Amino acid sequence: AAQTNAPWGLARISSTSPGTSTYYYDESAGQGSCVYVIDTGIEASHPEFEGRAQMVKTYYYSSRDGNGHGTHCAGTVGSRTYGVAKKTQLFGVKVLDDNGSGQYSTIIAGMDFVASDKNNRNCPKGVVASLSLGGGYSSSVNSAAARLQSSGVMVAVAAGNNNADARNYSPASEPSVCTVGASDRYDRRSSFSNYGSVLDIFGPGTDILSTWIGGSTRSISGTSMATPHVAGLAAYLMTLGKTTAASACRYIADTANKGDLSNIPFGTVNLLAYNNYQA
Ligand SMILES: [Ca+2]
Ligand SMILES: [Ca+2]
Repeated sequence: AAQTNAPWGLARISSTSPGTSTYYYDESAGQGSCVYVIDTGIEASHPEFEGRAQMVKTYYYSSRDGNGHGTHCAGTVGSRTYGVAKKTQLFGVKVLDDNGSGQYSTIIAGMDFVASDKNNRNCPKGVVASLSLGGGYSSSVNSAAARLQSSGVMVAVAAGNNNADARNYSPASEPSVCTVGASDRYDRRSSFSNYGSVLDIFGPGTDILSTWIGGSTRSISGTSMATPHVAGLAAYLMTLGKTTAASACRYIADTANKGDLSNIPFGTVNLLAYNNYQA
């Protein structure tokens, strides 16, 4: 399949080179996989989700995404137009309030929730969780992310937007999950992207167009935008049977475009998520 005039990030994950415009992907498109978007919620009614999104848990008064961030991330995972894995099932877990903030205890609880809830869902091709969030280092947040991964969920987390080593942020610094840096359309590390030895992979994160609340769309930037590209890619690859939740991060790294990025500090991987699609 080919989506013409796709958002640059989708084009980039299906090309060995920057600057293309078509997103090439196998039509299976993540069908049969599930992605939990642990964030400010998902506006599931957005037409771009085609009924494939639903809220499954909120830690606040409402499950509505009153912010937009979670809806944006969800759209990069799995919306029709903006999504990597266009046929995946999306499940929203609202751990962040409508200002985009959440206490660590709530974020942990939301991770534990996913680890259990997945057992109640039909996800024959496997389960991914996308965590476009983080704060300062917390062993308890890291341990929650590790548990979620151990439970059989492909966990992708944002590296953070501090232009610093991700070792000082969580859950970015948890080794066992897939920690995602951000790049821009010119294959530079995004100016805000964290870096460091704990990064596993980069994905497109600067000026990413996706869904927004009120049935709208907008372009925003962050490691939060790179993370759902990787989460979506994992779902896509899992549907194709090329990898499993436990191994998807390493598979993505092994099959990534290598050395294409600039302003990568020594010691940080130079790997950009790539679907290796061949018609
Ligand atoms: Ca290249
Ligand atoms: Ca890792």
